[PDB]
Amino acid sequence: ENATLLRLGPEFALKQYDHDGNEHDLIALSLSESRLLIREALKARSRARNGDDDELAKVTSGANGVVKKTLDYLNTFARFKDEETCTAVDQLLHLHPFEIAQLSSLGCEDVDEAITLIPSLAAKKEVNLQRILDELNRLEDPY
Amino acid sequence: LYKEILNVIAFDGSYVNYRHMALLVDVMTSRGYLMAITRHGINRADTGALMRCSFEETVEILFEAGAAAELDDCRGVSENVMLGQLAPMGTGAFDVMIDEKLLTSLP
Amino acid sequence: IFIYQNNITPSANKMIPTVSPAIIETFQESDLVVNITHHELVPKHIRLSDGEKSQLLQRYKLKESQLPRIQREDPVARYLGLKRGQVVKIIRRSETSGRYASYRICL
Amino acid sequence: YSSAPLRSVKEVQFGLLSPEEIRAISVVKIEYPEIMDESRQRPREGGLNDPKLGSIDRNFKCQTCGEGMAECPGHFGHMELAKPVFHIGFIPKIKKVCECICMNCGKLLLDETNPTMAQAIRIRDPKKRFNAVWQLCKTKMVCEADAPVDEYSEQKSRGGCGNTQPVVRKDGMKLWGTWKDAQPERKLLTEILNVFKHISPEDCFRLGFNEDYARPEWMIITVLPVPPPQVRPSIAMDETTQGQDDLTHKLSDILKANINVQKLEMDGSPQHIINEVEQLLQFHVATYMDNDIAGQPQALQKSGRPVKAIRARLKGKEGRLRGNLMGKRVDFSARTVISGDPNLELDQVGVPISIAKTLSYPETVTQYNIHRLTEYVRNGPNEHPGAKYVIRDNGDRIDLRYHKRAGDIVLQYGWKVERHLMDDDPVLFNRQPSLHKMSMMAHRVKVMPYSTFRLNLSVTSPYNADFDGDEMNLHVPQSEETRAELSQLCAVPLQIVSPQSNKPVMGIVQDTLCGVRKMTLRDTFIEYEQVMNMLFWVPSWDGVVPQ
Amino acid sequence: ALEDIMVHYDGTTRNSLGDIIQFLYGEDGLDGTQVERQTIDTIPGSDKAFHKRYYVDLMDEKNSIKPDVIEYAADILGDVELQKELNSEYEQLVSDRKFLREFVNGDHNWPLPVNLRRIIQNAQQIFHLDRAKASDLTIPEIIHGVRDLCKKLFVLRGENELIKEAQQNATSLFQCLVRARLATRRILEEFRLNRDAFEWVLGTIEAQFQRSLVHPGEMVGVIAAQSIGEPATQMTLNTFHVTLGVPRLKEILNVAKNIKTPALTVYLDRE
Amino acid sequence: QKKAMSSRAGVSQVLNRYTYSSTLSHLRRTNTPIAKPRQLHNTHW
Amino acid sequence: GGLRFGEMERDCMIAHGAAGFLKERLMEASDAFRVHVCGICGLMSVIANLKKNQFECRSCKNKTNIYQLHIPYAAKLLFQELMAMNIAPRLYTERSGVS
Amino acid sequence: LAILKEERTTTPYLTKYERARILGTRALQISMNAPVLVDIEGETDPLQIAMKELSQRKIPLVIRRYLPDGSYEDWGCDELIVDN
Amino acid sequence: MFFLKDLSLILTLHPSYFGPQMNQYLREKLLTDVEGTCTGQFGYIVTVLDGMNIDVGKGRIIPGSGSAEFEVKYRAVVWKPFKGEVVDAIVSNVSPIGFFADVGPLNVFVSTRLIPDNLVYNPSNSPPAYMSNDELITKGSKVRLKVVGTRTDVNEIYAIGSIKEDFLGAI
Ligand SMILES: [Zn+2]
Ligand SMILES: [Zn+2]
Ligand SMILES: [Zn+2]
Repeated sequence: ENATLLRLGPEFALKQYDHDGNEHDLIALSLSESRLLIREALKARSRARNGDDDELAKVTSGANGVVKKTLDYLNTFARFKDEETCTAVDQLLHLHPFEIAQLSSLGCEDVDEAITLIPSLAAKKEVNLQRILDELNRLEDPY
Repeated sequence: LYKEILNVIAFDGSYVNYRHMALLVDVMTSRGYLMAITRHGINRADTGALMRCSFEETVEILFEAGAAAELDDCRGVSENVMLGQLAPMGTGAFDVMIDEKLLTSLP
Repeated sequence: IFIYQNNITPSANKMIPTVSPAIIETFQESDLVVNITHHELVPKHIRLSDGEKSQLLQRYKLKESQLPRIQREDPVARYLGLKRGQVVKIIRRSETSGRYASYRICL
Repeated sequence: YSSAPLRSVKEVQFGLLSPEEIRAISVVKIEYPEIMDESRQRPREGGLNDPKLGSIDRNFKCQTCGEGMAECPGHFGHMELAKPVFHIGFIPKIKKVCECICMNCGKLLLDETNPTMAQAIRIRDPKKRFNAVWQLCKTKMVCEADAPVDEYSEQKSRGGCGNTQPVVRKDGMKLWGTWKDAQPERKLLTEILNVFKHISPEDCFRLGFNEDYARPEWMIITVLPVPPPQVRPSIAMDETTQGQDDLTHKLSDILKANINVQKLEMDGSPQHIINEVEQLLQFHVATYMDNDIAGQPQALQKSGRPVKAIRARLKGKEGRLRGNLMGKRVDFSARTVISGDPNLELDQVGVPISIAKTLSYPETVTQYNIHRLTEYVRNGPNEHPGAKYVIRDNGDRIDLRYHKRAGDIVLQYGWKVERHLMDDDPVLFNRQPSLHKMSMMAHRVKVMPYSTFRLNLSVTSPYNADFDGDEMNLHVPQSEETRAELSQLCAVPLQIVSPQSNKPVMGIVQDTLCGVRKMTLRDTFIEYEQVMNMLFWVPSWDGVVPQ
Repeated sequence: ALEDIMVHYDGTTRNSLGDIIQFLYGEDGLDGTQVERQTIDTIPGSDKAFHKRYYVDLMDEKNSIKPDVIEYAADILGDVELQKELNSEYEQLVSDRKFLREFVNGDHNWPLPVNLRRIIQNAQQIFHLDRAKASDLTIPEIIHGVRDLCKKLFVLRGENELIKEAQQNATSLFQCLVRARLATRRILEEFRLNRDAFEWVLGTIEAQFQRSLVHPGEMVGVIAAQSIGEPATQMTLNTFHVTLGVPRLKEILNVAKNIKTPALTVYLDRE
Repeated sequence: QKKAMSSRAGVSQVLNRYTYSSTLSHLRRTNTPIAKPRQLHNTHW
Repeated sequence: GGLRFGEMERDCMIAHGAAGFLKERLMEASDAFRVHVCGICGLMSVIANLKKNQFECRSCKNKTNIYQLHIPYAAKLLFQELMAMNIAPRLYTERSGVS
Repeated sequence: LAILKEERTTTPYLTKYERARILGTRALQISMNAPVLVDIEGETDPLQIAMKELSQRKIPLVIRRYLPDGSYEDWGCDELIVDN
Repeated sequence: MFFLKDLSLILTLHPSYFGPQMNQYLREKLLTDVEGTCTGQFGYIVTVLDGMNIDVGKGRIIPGSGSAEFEVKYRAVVWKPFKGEVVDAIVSNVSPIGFFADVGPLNVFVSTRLIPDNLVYNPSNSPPAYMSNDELITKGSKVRLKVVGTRTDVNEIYAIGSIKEDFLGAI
């Protein structure tokens, strides 16, 4: 059976193969960080195509209801904003790919909370992860 | 083996060129021992299943093939004939592709 | 390399892999009176270092299994004390080019 | 047109249908034993044959996904047997299998502990693995529930019930064994399925199996896959006349042997008169797949007819595999009587008018040959330089011998026309037994009168033919590339030198040979009058009379 | 039993499993069609008569090239540095000569691609050469050119060594035939070939050769399959017109463990 | 008849009528149920 | 009727390397047929109603991954037979066993 | 995968089977009303025109010769010398 | 949760469209067949990165016709739900039997039998809600649910899920 016991399909192991025939670590893609990769390609696309999101859809979108939604939702829930603020997290975090992303895209305050919504760790990462866990909510940018 | 087949041909005056006998001889020898050209030989190796299936024990050959769940490449001449696709045989032992790069030098 | 005259006991030989890494072989007397390599049809063979081997394989893009085999209990294989994994270069006469270079790995 | 992507098979995976799956896939429960008659009313009862499956007669039925007969593959149904049966062809392995696994428990008879097994157990090869194994496990017959560990024989568990495992032997269609204290003779029931089901998943893998594609257990059928019409077709004498297949009998016979069986398992069941009726079902199922076995009982159909078992329909030459698949009858082909012509280029082949007026060739319309085509089209299919079918882009065909617009029609670039073979057309000519590379060669077509293939003399010995009645088969190419392939690899000139003996395979035969000798002799002299008519006869003559 | 056997783009003979049955079809990579029975001169005759044919000594009145062949016979006569290169060649040929007798039968007739015997008979009249006026070739022209030739008789092409060895190897026999017909003594005393002729023959041999090579694709197994059975299909169980003929061949192909007539030939000892 | 084909086929055919000497031959024909039988023995004289 | 193209006739052509032409015999000039395989359980289940697009293939419940192929109808039957004998011929358009 | 234009090993000549299929394809291309780039000097059979188009090495096509291992070698119809 | 898998696709092209600037057409055609698709195998396909410079490589010519077969090898941004997986979206509708949620281009439903008992649907209240001894969830409100099962369909993947444990639900 397929469960959140981290026994995902055979198509997503930590060691996938590059189109050029190489080995590459999986690709965790937390919110906000996703909103950029998309926006960046959607921009450099709409750049040579001529040589703020409901419009940009019915042009670079299949004409693809899905994008509007995938653009709204991803902007009313993104937990970050700057390509640096996300870099820091990566310059830090680099645990198995899925976590390093979920932790970033899912709100969390207490360890008691994270350890509750991710009941699989406990001995699968030393306690001083707790430090980090604080250090996360501690760099959990203000409003 | 070569010497012996030749001596069966040459005693009738007929001449055949080495490469041929050699090829046969080699296939019989190569697989480790003496695989005879019979149901108890070549037709019993790690070859494809559709291939071997086209000679003598046709059905039984399949039973103990689905039994151990064999996987067939479909690189063998037979398979393709049974399927109806062009087999990697001369004319089809390669691909013909339009190179877009030069297809710009082509206008 | 023990040279049993007629035969060793089944209780006996069951202690050969009991002294690893080292390995031991057994050869009957009446089978070593005449060296088989010296024979006309028997071509001169030669071993190949895991460098010359990992080269041969690379130089022709071969996958080991794709290589002509030879039985482990083969008279010459024994004679040269081959092992499951070793290669052997064969150099024989050819009435078409003069000399051909074949290789047989020992399974 | 179907939106779905077109692809080619790059791999074939074999395994066995798991009953739960066969059930699943089945779209018909097939419970009833009749033919059709909805109680005399003619149709096809939802019970047997056509309970939604495919159809004949251009009648949409096919699980409603219509398409009718051609486009419409057969449609499978099933049938829940009342009790497990032995698969006629697996009885060999199944027995050697039991010798290796314990009953009443269901676990291996040799763990990692024993050395000689490890090696074998590491042999990665589904077949050579299963070979070495049985030669071992065939001796020990006690599923020890307690055994001395790999330490001191003092203390002693794994699988249990150390029941002695029997020595099985083959007697007709039944496997029997003895259990020992003191033996036990018993006729082993179809217990086996259960034991297999129990076999550990990780044990399957120890042997040459795969928990996903083929588990040992699926070798016994629970729900029987019932094949559709196209498999076992009926052959009606137009419509309102019977005509039923061999199998379309032994199915109801099986059905009946199932029905009756069940109707003995819900009524006064004489426990030792039931086995006599199970073996019967076992038999009809033996029959169905194979009906040329050891325990004779040919099972003949009313008349003496043997009853083709599926595997019969396959037997080499004529039978499906080697008869219809490895070689099949094809269209665009012809055959007649041969006669040689000493005035036809080596690579030519005189073809009888009649034939040229029958075989066509799809040649696309192009502004270079339109002019020539426009002549050929008007002539109609009964005049030699004509055609017999025009096909517009819109996949439909106009029959050139009736259509009111015969002489009208103005073509359109891109359309294709099927023309009659013409002079200098490559075609595949052959003579069987085809045991040569040269037994098939491309020749130039030369239309001539009279009902016979006119071939050159010198090309007699390659095929090794004569004119004492011999017939020859001719095949006709169809693509634009096919032609090139025929002239670039099968052309007669390329064949002049046979690779087997690095020498030719066509010389000067009979009359021509015999005479050239005479004609050569010093005594042979020719005067101007004839010396003129001879140079003229040479097409290649340089046009210079030698001194 | 041979269906799936076919030459591959590198020139290896394998099957539907990739198992290499032969590294170079026929052990030379030549297509039987382009092959004819040639006679390797070098091999037969005595070392004496051999020498009296190919041996050259520019430092001797009787064993030197007559000045009716070259146009610089006297201004070349005596050069010590050239007579050494003339040894290199002749020293090779002897390595050859002794290596070919190392075919103990002596039969000098064998099937070999590129008919050198004819190609020269063709040269004969394309440039019309007179058995009178001397040729015009430096001793270097010829020898170096035939060395440069061997270099271009490429079968395998590889950059590395292992390949380049195979190259020289599965060719050799041919090269000797080439030399056999391109020895200084013959090319000048028999058929006064000019600079032009030489430059033509080479260019043709090279071209010809490359065509005489097997084409990758060739369903060799199916080929050999017939090629063998055909001259068997044409026989009578009758051994007219020890266990022999048809049944024996069968017996063999079956790899029979007990033939009717076993027999075995043993040769005496040296003395 | 029945489910009993375990008989022998060949016996009784469709008398030839291509030519007179054809028909004749056919009646005067003998069969022989199945490398040694096929031989032409002496006794056949 | 039509003339048989038996084994021996096949063979020869293969020696000639007439790959395509042979492929064109056995298909275009005889059998031929368009079958729809399933991308998951490599079978001929698919209920392809060529109109409402509906494809499906219950038991493995798919309607999305399906492929089209060109094979001799003669062969299709061979398989149905094989199926009807409980053996499972999986057809994959992608290699899975690797090496 | 790949294989650089360098270290290419196969024959520099076009095998009859290569040639045979090339002439094939391009022939039907023309019969699909494609465009020809020479002077049909009274020629009329596509395959001839292509045979000419060949003898003049002006057929835009590339042959990717595959090796038993899985790698390949690209060569153009322009490259491959067409003596014959 | 989002990934960037290096996938690929094959597309056949009729010979008509065989001009000099094809790569351009191929690229743009890829997007029209991919961007906006949805497969249960790979999930919801949303975006193809670095469009402009897609790599096409040579395509092969089908023997029968003239058409070319192209194996376009790209890379894209996807999002697919797994069981046990945790994310949060906006409630879209809401009745007595539960509420439907909208995660991006998806819609997950929570059954009244898979929520915490103590939260009953409020009757005539504006805007329509569910009442707890203290909490209240309605449209606008953000909820964090757990996806029990996922059902793959045509060109849309729907699913089901629950909020019955603790520390789960609205936020
Ligand atoms: Zn249908
Ligand atoms: Zn037990
Ligand atoms: Zn399915």
